[PDB]
Amino acid sequence: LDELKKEVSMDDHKLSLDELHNKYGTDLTRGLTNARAKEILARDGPNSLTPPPTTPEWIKFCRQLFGGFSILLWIGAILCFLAYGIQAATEDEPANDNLYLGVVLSTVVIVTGCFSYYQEAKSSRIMDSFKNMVPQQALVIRDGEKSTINAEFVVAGDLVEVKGGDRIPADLRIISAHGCKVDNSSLTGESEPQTRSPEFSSENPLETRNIAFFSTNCVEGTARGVVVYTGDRTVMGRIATLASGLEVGRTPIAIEIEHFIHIITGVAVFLGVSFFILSLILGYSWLEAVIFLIGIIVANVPEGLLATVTVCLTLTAKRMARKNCLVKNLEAVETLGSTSTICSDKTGTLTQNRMTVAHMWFDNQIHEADTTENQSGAAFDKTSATWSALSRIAALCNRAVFQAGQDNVPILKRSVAGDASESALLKCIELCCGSVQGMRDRNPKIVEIPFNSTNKYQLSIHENEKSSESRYLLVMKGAPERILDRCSTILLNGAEEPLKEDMKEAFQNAYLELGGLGERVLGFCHFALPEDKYNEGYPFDADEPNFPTTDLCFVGLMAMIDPPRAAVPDAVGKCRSAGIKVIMVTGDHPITAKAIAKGVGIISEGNETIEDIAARLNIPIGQVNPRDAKACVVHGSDLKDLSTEVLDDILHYHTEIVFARTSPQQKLIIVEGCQRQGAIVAVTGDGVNDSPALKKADIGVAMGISGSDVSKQAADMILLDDNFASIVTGVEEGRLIFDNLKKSIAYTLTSNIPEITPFLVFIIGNVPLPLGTVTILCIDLGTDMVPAISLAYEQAESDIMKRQPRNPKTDKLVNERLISMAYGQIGMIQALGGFFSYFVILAENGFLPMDLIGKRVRWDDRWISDVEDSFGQQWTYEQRKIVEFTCHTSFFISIVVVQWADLIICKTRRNSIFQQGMKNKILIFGLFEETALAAFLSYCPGTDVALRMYPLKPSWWFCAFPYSLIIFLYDEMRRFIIRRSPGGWVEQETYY
Amino acid sequence: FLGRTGSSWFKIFLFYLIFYGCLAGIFIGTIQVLLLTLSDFEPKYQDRVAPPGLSHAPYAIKTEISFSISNPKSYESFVKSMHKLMDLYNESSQAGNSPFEDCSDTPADYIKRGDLDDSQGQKKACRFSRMWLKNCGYAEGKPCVVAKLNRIIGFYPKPLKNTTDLPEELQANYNQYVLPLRCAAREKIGSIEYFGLGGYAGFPLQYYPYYGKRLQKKYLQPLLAIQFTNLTQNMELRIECKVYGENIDYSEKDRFRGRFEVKIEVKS
Amino acid sequence: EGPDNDERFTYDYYRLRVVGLIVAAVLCVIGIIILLAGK
Ligand SMILES: *[C@@H]1O[C@H](CO)[C@@H](O[C@@H]2O[C@H](CO)[C@@H](O)[C@H](O)[C@H]2NC(C)=O)[C@H](O)[C@H]1NC(C)=O
Ligand SMILES: CC(C)CCC[C@@H](C)[C@H]1CC[C@H]2[C@@H]3CC=C4C[C@@H](O)CC[C@]4(C)[C@H]3CC[C@]12C
Ligand SMILES: *[C@@H]1O[C@H](CO)[C@@H](O)[C@H](O)[C@H]1NC(C)=O
Ligand SMILES: [K+]
Ligand SMILES: [K+]
Ligand SMILES: [Mg+2]
Ligand SMILES: [Tl+]
Repeated sequence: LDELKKEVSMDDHKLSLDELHNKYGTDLTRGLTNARAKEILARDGPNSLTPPPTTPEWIKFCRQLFGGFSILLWIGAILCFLAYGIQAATEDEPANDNLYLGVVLSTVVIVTGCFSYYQEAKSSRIMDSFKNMVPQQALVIRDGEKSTINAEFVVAGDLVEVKGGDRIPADLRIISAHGCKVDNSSLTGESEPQTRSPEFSSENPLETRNIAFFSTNCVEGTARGVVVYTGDRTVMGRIATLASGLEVGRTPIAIEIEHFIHIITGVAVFLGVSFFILSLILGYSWLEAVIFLIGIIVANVPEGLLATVTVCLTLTAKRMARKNCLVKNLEAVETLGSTSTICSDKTGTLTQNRMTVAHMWFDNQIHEADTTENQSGAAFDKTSATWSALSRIAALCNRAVFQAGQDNVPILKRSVAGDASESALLKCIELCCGSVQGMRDRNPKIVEIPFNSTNKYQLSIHENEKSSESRYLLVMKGAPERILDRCSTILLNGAEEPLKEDMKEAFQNAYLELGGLGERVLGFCHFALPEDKYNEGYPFDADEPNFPTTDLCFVGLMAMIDPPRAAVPDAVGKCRSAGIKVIMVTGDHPITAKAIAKGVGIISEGNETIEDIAARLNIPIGQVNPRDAKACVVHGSDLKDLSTEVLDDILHYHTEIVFARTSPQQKLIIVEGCQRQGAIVAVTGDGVNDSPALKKADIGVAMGISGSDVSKQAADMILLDDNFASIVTGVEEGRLIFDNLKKSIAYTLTSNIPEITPFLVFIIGNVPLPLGTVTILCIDLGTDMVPAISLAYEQAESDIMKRQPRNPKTDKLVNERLISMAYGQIGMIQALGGFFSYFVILAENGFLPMDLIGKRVRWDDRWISDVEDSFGQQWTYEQRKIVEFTCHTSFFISIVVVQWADLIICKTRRNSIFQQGMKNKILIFGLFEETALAAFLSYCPGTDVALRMYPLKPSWWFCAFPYSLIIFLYDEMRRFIIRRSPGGWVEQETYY
Repeated sequence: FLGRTGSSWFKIFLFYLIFYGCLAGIFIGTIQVLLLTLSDFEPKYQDRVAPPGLSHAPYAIKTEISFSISNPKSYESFVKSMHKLMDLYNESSQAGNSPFEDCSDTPADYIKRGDLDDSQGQKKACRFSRMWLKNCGYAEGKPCVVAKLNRIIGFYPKPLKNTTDLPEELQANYNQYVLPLRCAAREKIGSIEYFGLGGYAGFPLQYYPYYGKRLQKKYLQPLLAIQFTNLTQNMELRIECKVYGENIDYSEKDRFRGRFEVKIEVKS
Repeated sequence: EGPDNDERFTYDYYRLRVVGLIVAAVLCVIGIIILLAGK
């Protein structure tokens, strides 16, 4: 469906003005007829974007109500009402058991539904942001007259007019223009104004001057044009549809959840029906056969687990909110940890998005300035008298000014009225020479010649601030070579000197080096005009050369670039140390893209492209073995004629990849290419041209300050302070939460065994029921909750940023090793500790373990109010039941006591508690509150009716203590083996 | 295979065999020590049997014994359990001076055979003739229910003293040696008739305290036969038999705590 | 005692409940103290 939109567009900028009118039945001068425009409206439809059909929240909520655990809990809830119905008909049961348990279980499903619904959130308003880029109104020429109309009423063929400050209402063929410049950052991510004129200037319509696009704005001048595309058919309207239309897809974390749901659901249905038939064979009435099944359901399903996961995710997202990293989708909290490839935009993401002075060439020396936002570098020069001469030209031969009321904000961050290069120079001098306004007050400008297309230079004449002179100084800047052809002397370390071929060659060298760094280079020179030849009232003519512009003194060079953000180089290296592949994907030109790649460490030192090898060896590129080149730089124009299989080969064959001059669909294609190889991919960006890629990414991260509204709609995560170091933190947090989820899951599952085994022995042994159904829910929904959550606050056991990204095909959240430990080893020890306390309670009340076998028949018989114990005493029905429920209560408390040790062992997968310590305060809180809850549930009056919880005698609490301790020792010995031999036996069997 | 290789499948079996073996051996060990802390003659706790329960022979479907006089197999169900109990009180079961003793044919005081020790043989229990149960196949019309006080080791059932007012106000009040049992329903549409030891409507105190199964096997607890020769027919009659005493109490939950709940209906 | 051994069939479940609830409360307070050592 969207495969059409993933392709490069076709256009009609090649046609003549006249020819273009024939195609759209239009007038170049009079414009369309009121009737013809209305006709075309009904024909083509409105100049608007329609949002894609969404899935209502209704269906979204209910889709969770049927996912493995909820299905089993539904079967339980209904099976409760089943047994209740069968009762209400047969023998009038005045009880509330099956009825209430059926109500409780149905509530558990609904509430669990809210948790998973909260986790599976999708806040997407892509198409809405795009719609915000179409103006409310447009100016059209109809019947030879200009009028404002609803922009939706704009059709292909009419004559539109735009001017500085307004949004392009639709894709236009420029037919007339006067000084028109446009901001195409929507399509390129670059905000430098692009001229628009009627002349065709490139085969590529996205590069030609005679096309203006919807989603962009006119920055200055005026233009008229013929509408060629409207609504969904515009270049960026298609990007809108592509972006808004892209299928979301399941996250890595989501896939893991479903996976263990299958496992646990599997064992649940297995043991469920395996013992349902095992009971009927033993001659159990279907009346009972279902009651046992309900218990089996409740025992096997970890009722509180899915909600635990959600809370652990939420708590991890809260910590990241506190580092200026907003998470829109709870699952995106983990994806960053599983990320193996980052596709990053350059401008406004890796870079500050601001022309900044990078180097200066004066005194036959290359000086480097500090490009960082917060200025974390050092000085370059202050002493040289040459510097002050260059500094003066940079301030004086400059027409840029700071906007009013910025004195509060830092120099480099403040808004400037002017072109990017003049702003850069302004901020450079203001920083290291103080107020520039002061320099422009001490040296009043009397005449100037602003930068001309033809002159290729800008000159200014000022009254020298010096009192002993107060004469006229000439300054000029422009193209380095043009400035050179106008110089005779060079200000070396203070004093001038003739411009010999020697210094002239050093100039060329300096010029070539700076240009090689991808930096824009300017020349600077001045000339102190002779006093006798220029009186204090001498008039200077700016129109006609009234003053010399030759034999001037060359002062120096200055170079500039849109520099990396301070934290970016280091963040890139850190991603790469964690084994994450970092690719650059930018709408910017290749020379600039490549230079920043080396600056931030995308391309490491020494690595070459095929083009680099060819130039170094002075040989044809076809003569170069492409396998000798680990780095590559792909232009979008070449990308366009490559198949995906060939794109896949590029991705496979290079470690250091730069995709430059890419369109928005091309970014999507590169992302998909990476994913196709089985990689989890993150995208980082800030422009509307990142929207499709951000949507398709497993996780999209947008910049918060510099980011466009669209990009932040398309993302899963926002960096609110533009701190790229947050990606590094995000991946670290993502890995940590993945491990801690394992700990929390194992902990929760472990207590399933002591809830399952009592029901089994109840059938096979014919003893009184050791633990009840209600009692199970008091564990999974009550006591285990806070402890399970607390594992989310566990510190790393080792340097997680030192390991490679997990293999999502092999490294699962829940594997066989977890089940073996939780179900086969620790849970089994917990089961016994439960049974022990059960036998203790009964034996101390007169029913010794031996006489318990095959007694349930008489025990449950409501009409036998005289059962004989081991000592020959006789018990009524309600009397023995009180002891039985007291058994449920102590078995319950036994679970809590054995979960103490389990909580401590689940703390660490490898390390010892004596190494990791007990610095998790939430965990300790869990221990205290868990025990408080259990005690309250046993001793609070009335709980014997609502939950069948009975007061325990002090000695009862200590039954499971020896089992709780064996767990601690056992797991500590086991992990001691793991560490002592990384070999594999204990490791490959039990290492979560 | 599914998971691993044969070598791995073996090792995982050798482990869980030794592992579960140890766990079973430990579990058994903790059961040993538990038993080691307990007496053979007396349970550690008795507060959960404390107030004695009162149970009868007619096995009630739901605290009810409804049947038809004009039908044979209508009551043959209740006669099965009635027989089961009384069959134990046979004279052939009580033979010789061992381990039985002839005790007062009239309600007497308690009898202490020492302590709960094995320092003596089987503590000798008082004989009880089912022949003390006058009038009661059993009552084919108007049932002859048999009451019973639940056995509790070392329990001395103490009758109420005639200090103040009483339900069966002072009638045949053998204050010193009889634990009374008065059945009731207002709703007085019956005819209560009690049979027992010495002809009294109670339990003779000479059968106490019970020394337990280990120290007193073949021991016989006193019975109290109750006959309802009611002149009514074809209606559910809620009859409650209540025992009175210092150590006797009741509960709204446990409807068998020192009392009966019988729903007789001679639907004939 | 002899016939006056009523205490054998008695248990102070009332005190046990009072003590049990005291303990539960104090464990609840202690937990808050440790948690609130930083929030
Ligand atoms: C306990 O006493 C009952 C009294 O009914 C015995 O029942 C006797 O059963 C036999 C054989 O079935 C009959 O011939 C008699 O008529 C019954 N009564 C009597 C008085 O002998 C019963 O057998 C006795 N049980 C034991 C174990 O001795
Ligand atoms: C109540 C009692 C009788 C039930 C005992 C169940 C035992 C036999 C179960 C419980 C957990 C189980 C193990 C759980 C995990 C694994 C790892 C997997 O890669 C192979 C199977 C294996 C090794 C299972 C074998 C059987 C097992 C040990
Ligand atoms: C009980 O049986 C005796 C004979 O043993 C008889 O005289 C008497 O009438 C019976 N009593 C009743 C109330 O039927
Ligand atoms: K995404
Ligand atoms: K559980
Ligand atoms: Mg950008
Ligand atoms: Tl469970």
